[PDB]
Amino acid sequence: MLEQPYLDLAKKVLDEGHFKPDRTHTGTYSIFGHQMRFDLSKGFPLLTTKKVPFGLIKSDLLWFLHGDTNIRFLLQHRNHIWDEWAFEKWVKSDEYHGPDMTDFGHRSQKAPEFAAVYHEEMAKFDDRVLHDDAFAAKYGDLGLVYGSQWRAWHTSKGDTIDQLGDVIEQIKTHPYSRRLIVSAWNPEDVPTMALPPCHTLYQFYVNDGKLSLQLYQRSADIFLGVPFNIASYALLTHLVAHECGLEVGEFIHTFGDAHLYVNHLDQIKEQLSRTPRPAPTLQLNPDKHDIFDFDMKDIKLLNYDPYPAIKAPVAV
Amino acid sequence: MLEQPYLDLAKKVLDEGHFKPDRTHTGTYSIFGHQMRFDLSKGFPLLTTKKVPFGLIKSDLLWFLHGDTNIRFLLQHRNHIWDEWAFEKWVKSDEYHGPDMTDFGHRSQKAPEFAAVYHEEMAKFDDRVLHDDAFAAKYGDLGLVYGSQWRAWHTSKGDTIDQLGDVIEQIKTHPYSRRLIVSAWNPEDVPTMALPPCHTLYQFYVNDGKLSLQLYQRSADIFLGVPFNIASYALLTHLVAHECGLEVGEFIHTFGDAHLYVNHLDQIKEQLSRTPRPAPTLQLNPDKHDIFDFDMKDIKLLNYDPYPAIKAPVAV
Ligand SMILES: O=c1ccn([C@H]2C[C@H](O)[C@@H](COP(=O)(O)O)O2)c(=O)[nH]1
Ligand SMILES: O=c1ccn([C@H]2C[C@H](O)[C@@H](COP(=O)(O)O)O2)c(=O)[nH]1
Repeated sequence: MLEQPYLDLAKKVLDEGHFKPDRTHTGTYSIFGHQMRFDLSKGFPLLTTKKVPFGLIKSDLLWFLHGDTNIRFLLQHRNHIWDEWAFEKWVKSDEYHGPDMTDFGHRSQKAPEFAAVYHEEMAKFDDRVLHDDAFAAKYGDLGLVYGSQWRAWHTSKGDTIDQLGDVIEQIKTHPYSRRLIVSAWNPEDVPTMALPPCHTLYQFYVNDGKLSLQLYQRSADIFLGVPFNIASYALLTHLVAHECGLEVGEFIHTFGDAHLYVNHLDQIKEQLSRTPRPAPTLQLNPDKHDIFDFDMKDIKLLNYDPYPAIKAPVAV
Repeated sequence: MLEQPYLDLAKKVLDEGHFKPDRTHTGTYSIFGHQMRFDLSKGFPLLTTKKVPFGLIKSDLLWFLHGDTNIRFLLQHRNHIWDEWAFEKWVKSDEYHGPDMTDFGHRSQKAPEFAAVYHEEMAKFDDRVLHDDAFAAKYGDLGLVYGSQWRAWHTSKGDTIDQLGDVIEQIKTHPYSRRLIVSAWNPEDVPTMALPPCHTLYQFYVNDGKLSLQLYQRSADIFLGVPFNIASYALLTHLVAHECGLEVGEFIHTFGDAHLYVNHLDQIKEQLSRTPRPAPTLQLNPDKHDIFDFDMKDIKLLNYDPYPAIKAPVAV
């Protein structure tokens, strides 16, 4: 069924993860080196065994495809994956005139009063952001995130390159290139960096009329992180093909450190008792074409029937 | 036996390679997406079924480890993998005052007189290079190759970063980082580039006392190219560990386009009738330690017993 390589990747960490400690002094059961693949013409690998919400992956990926490094598009779009790292800057910079909040994040889902106050100090931030444009401009621009990694690779000769888009022209004009790669690792910057990016690299390959893509993820959270990343790069692979008049083929997902967090071995075991239901389909509306012009109405999903959702402490 | 994942990767392309055309209008039987691994503590995966020469991998890798972009070290070292791309520049630039040579490469192993003349026009180049230092400086410096990709990532703020070395300090000081990655893809430059590099990215990971490394190769030649690349990154993995007082673990080799060239399906079939003999061992001399200080005497191999060598037309 399309998501069996996933439960199968979860199994195996449990069963041969050696403990790795990590940045956030929680635990990881870990493996290194895993590649798995999904045939995107049999369905769409949004998991059926654990609800994952696709409106959230859609606003999210699309932000990247527009060049955008600003959370306004996101809040407008009811999205907040990204919320907390702009907040982070705010809550320091001279204007944070208010209260506790510095740290939030932990003292939040393990205490004190921080649950409430803080969620409000965030919201207020988010409401100033969604209108006070001078603010939005200086505290909601995350600067270096996938959208400008992909479309404005700051050169060394004062300019911006549009890797992804550049790459999409090589697909049209010579689709058999062994080198369609978009990178999102900049060695100048990962020192000064907040989360240096996961999906380090990707490559497309066309053959027999089908596009395929391979992702390399330097670090992966089997419970919380991977459910959603498999869907960002499958949607990207559907997206790039419908623009080049290409028929879809498969997504391959490689992983350096793949790991399960210690506070997740119960919750994982819960989905593991489940049975895959048939995977949904996608419909990507035919008329429109500059992929940079897709907008959330243009990507619709059919027949998604998942098992109810599971909860996790974020561990970090 | 240690190299069975290799014959096994060769098999499978033959048997499910769909034809891909390529830059050099020869053919490829191709697959996309393959990951394979080698446990570096059972032996050293220098193939036993096809002689591969390790003095050539040694001078070669070591050049990279010194920062070096100059062929002098190589010619001194009897190496010439690299020869022909500096030649390439020579044979144009105003001073090429002499003859035919422009193209060489094809009219060479398929005609005319080009076999001889040209091999001499190369040598002469190589003898001017190995003494006339002003020349060596301007026609034997390849500029952007692994040695400066890894140790002088030209920043955008006029300077040089030493990725590899930088990364080797994070191994000592926090060996459990999910992010020890050295990249060798620069989006500014792959436009203006000769062979944009293959081994796009690599990552280390230590755990239980062992270092491991994963390579991502955007493009791979199963007959001619991979035999030697598996040995560059295994030697690197032995090299980085003996410097951090680390015990070795395994090498993983991922591949975007893995392919077999059409002029290679006989020669491949030849090794395929063979049987692996026990894989050799390495000895990396104990006293010395700045890995940047290893020199070819310091890395010795034990008991290498291979099947005689096989010939290939280079196809490109
Ligand atoms: O898109 C994402 C973002 C983060 N993570 C996970 C990976 C690690 O578990 C953690 C990042 O920690 P480092 O890998 O940066 O050390 O968050 C993912 O799985 N996918
Ligand atoms: O270290 C190397 C260098 C080159 N190649 C092969 C890969 C391709 O067959 C060809 C390069 O062609 P492109 O991938 O650049 O198109 O040479 C390798 O296998 N390993």
